[PDB]
Amino acid sequence: GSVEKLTADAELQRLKNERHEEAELERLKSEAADHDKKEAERKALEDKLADY
Amino acid sequence: YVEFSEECMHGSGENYDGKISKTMSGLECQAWDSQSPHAHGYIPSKFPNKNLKKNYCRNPDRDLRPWCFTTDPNKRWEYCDIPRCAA
Repeated sequence: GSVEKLTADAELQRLKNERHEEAELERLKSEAADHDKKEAERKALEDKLADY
Repeated sequence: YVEFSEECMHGSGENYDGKISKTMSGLECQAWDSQSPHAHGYIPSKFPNKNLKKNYCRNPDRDLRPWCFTTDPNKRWEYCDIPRCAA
């Protein structure tokens, strides 16, 4: 926690899941500003595209 | 790194420790041990073997490529593109 790095791997793994839920939440965050862009025609398909 | 530099990296940047504190988009990287408005769960006290120092861009989770937090209210964090080995 502060002086020990015990169980770091597990905490790190969970942090990865945290970043995933956060970064992907940011997508929705942006979509909150303008829903037209988000759900209607092009922007979603473009912005997202393909990563994996 | 500079205008004229063809340095060779290992491949995934996972084992790379450069003095890069900026993103490709001009955005300044947030300091690791500094508690910025952008909360971070990656405490260096739990990762002393990851060389979490200053505000350099590194790969602490062994991700596809290195990444760092940003001191910009619109971008919590971003990935860093570093030359990969083709040989």
